[PDB]
Amino acid sequence: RYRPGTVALREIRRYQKSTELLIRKLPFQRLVREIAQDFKTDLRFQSSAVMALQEASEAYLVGLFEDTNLCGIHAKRVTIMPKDIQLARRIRGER
Amino acid sequence: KPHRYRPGTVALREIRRYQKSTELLIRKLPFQRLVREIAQDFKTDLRFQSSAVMALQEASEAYLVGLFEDTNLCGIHAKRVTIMPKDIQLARRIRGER
Amino acid sequence: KEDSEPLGRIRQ
Amino acid sequence: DNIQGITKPAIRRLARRGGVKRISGLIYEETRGVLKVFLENVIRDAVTYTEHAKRKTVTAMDVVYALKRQGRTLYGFGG
Amino acid sequence: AKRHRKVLRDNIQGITKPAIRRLARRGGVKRISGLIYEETRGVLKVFLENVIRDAVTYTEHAKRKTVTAMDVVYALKRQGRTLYGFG
Amino acid sequence: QQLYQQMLKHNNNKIMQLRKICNHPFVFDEVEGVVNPSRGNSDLLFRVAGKFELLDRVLPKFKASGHRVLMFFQMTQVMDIMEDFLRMKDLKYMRLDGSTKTEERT
Amino acid sequence: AKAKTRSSRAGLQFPVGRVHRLLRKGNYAERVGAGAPVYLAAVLEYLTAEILELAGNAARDNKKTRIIPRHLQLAVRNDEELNKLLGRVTIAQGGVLPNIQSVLLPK
Amino acid sequence: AKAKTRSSRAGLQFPVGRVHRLLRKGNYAERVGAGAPVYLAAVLEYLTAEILELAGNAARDNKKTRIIPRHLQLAVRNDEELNKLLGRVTIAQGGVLPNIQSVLLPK
Amino acid sequence: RKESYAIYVYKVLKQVHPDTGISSKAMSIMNSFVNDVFERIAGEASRLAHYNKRSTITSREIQTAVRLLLPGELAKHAVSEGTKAVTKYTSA
Amino acid sequence: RKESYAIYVYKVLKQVHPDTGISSKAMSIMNSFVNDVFERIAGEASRLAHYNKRSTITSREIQTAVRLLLPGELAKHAVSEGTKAVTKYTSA
DNA sequence: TCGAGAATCCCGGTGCCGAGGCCGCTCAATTGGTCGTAGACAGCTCTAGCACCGCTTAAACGCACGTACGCG
DNA sequence: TCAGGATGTATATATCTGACACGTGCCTGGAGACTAGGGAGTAATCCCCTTGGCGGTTAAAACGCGGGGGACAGCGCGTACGTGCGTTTAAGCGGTGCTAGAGCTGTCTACGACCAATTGAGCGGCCTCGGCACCGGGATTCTCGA
Repeated sequence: RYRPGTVALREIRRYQKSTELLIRKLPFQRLVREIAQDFKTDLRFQSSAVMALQEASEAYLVGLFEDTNLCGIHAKRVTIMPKDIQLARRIRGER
Repeated sequence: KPHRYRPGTVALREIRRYQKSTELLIRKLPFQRLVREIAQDFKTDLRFQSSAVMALQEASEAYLVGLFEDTNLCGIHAKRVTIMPKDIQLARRIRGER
Repeated sequence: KEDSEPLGRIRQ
Repeated sequence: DNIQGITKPAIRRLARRGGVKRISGLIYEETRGVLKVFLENVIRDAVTYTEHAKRKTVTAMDVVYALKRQGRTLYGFGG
Repeated sequence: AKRHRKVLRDNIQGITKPAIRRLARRGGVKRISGLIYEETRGVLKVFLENVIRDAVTYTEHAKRKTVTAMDVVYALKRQGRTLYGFG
Repeated sequence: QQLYQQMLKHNNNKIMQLRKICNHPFVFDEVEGVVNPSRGNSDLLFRVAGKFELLDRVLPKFKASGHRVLMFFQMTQVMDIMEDFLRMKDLKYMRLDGSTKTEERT
Repeated sequence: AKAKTRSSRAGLQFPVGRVHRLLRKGNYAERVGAGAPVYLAAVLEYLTAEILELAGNAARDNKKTRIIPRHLQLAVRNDEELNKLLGRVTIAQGGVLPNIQSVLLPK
Repeated sequence: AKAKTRSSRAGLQFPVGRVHRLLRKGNYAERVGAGAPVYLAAVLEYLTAEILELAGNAARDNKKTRIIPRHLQLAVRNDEELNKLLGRVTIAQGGVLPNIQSVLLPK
Repeated sequence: RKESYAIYVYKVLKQVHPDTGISSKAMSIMNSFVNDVFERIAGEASRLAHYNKRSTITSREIQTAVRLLLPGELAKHAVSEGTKAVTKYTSA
Repeated sequence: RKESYAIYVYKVLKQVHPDTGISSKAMSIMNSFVNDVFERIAGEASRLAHYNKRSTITSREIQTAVRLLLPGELAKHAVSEGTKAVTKYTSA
């Protein structure tokens, strides 16, 4: 076994090093279509349209986590909490 | 002994007072000198309309007040009521100003 | 004139 | 529920790329909420462009335009 | 002093400790650490440098020497800080 | 001579600064520091400004002659340097201007 | 040859004719459809009405009879939806809304 | 009637002629000055070249002989001014810069 | 001459709160407000038409631009209002 | 047919790192990069013409637009390069 | 738990100067014709997008345990 | 603090492919030559607004100074999170099969630019008065203590 956090750091290195998408594509697609249903039915998507949505979405969330992390460590904690996400959004003005 | 309010009572009064009112908080002539000096570093012998300066100050104070709002929030997040440079720096870093 | 060497800087 | 289609480990991975070391369990649900909102905004704009053009297929360009509208210019998908 | 005034301090020092305090009060700050005052001045200086630089660039472009309110407005508008009330 | 020539060429200072240095170089604080870093009551205070060597030609014999003198100025160091000139030469004097209050005016 | 303004034809208070000219002066497109400035002027009026309505209400609440910058600020910031619209706008002399965090208040 | 392109006249690698047309087709103004598209094309080239240089450097660091999106990301994110220029830009397949906070790292 | 919307804003005010007046400072704010909105809508309509390779801005583009500019119900009402106004206009 | 800057980007690459090639994804990114910059500069130049009540975009407007777009040294060098290009262009 | 000094709110008189209205003046918005052409529309094509399933397998999940960091 | 070991990472070697570099034919979009006209440059006036300094008051900034309240370091508790293992399940990747809609081309016309003739809507100038600022004063509450 490893001391908790050792592997976490390995994973951080691993994911920052690589560049592929992190969210399962088909689950993502279904999410998109579901949301789209509320604006207009019978819509289609180019496969590249979904790809654009996914990658932009992941880029967004990664950036969010970066800022969230900063808030957590501002409070001298290493565990991020919902209130750190909320803070980050509030500071950015996304609220 | 003479009357003294518990520290923070006055602070809250000031907060209410300044949020209620709308006038400028920075002395105008000091503000102008600051502006003029900065301007000299881009081009000398510039003139300013007096309203140009006012535009700068309205924006400047709006900016700093907004900054303090966010700064305050950060301090609160960290369980403090005293704002610190760390909170200012964080706020700007989160906003993406640095 | 004399000390033009430092005066050459103050003029800046 | 498709929002739950974004799994716990998927979120963890995102957080790892973001440099997050330790993650509270509450984060996973909170993150889903945030993403949902993000997509609703982008998709709404993209759909609007599609409707405007009288088409039925949302194109990549419509997505790109939506992102440009929101100040999140995306390179590589044309535009 | 009497013999020589020696009163040249700095233009950034024109933003006084209480001036900053007042801004913070409007912001809603209850208590302010002593290092804030210096940090605030630094931030403001930067803010003005960016706005002024844009404003004078517009002025230079127009071949004028007087920076107008509209030039300031355009500078602010450029940076995503639209200011109402100055035309 | 050099301040005039240099500022003449450097460039409302074309009227004002040239007046200031004609009045006395050290009214500009930085040149005071450059010419005399100690900022003390040195003889350079006279050497750098023709108008006061004239006063060295006048105020000594003038006082010796039993006479009194009034004189009018531009503000700031233009007057404050006189206080120094007068103290260097032990020429007792008074000084009155807009910054003084009605009590001592009287 | 009785003249009648385009705004009166539309039933609007904004100068449809002026709007039309502005669209052509700003080079927004090669051509401007006849109904484009009509539609637009109506929207401009609508939004104008929304702010003034709220601003007037603010004046009433402050026992004033004229709208001042402060009222405009209060009107916009209280109305969340308008607040979103003008989220990046600074209003000269508007000030800020009264707001003290509960954490800062005494027991 | 010897022909010579404006790009070759200016000594640029970008299609000055195309740029000129784009300025006119995009309705940026009523008239487009003869020296406009030339000046602009030069700028476009300048910026393009600087990024490609840095991207190539990134490729060399990774022992690659072909620029991929990751390299472009590394190039832009590392250079201060390019980072500012493209501060609001998401580059597809770029990823993020290697960066672990020292507070998370072991002592 | 320096045209503005002061008179139109003024008229609108009198149709909403007939007794309420408005300071000249507030008026200049409202003036710049109108200009801001005008630009935003026109700007979006401009590039919107451009996106479809069209050279003419019509009420369709203005409408869409409104939907792409104003938030929530505000947009819904603006669209409703614009639609109505045009309807009447073309009738008259 | 659909035009792009692919071949121009490519030539530039060859002029900087002769040996280095470029993936199609990287190329599409560079293509959208060029379009982005083009638009930002052109957009600013456009409103500069409007701000001065003019109607012609010349190298002066573009130069200013560059100064109002690029940060620090990028601006300094871009302006320098633009100047040289025009200079040579009109000289010969 | 009731008093004491200080901040605040309300009322009334003053008064003044910026908003509201009137009026002459012009130039920009109408009206009325022309005229080239951008867009509407019909029609035809054909391909990409959607729906479903078969099959493999790598990830997701559930459980359980230690312990480290959150928190008081 | 140090050696062993398990895991993981890294590194040389085939090998294999599909994605990039490159050659070729076409065609339309860019260059050349030429003409008009109006936008921009440029000179001359003028006058309003900016700037530099001083005079004089006074609210405010600075400064010292006591002292209490918050920041923060330490320390214990316990619970929520990481880590690992076995099990499930749903994603990824290959098929079929249908057709809706994107896209292209050809008409054809309502419709917006263009131009001139006309006039009142809006704008600058200039009265005019009450809405709101401002002070005098007295009731009222708001934050301390014995």
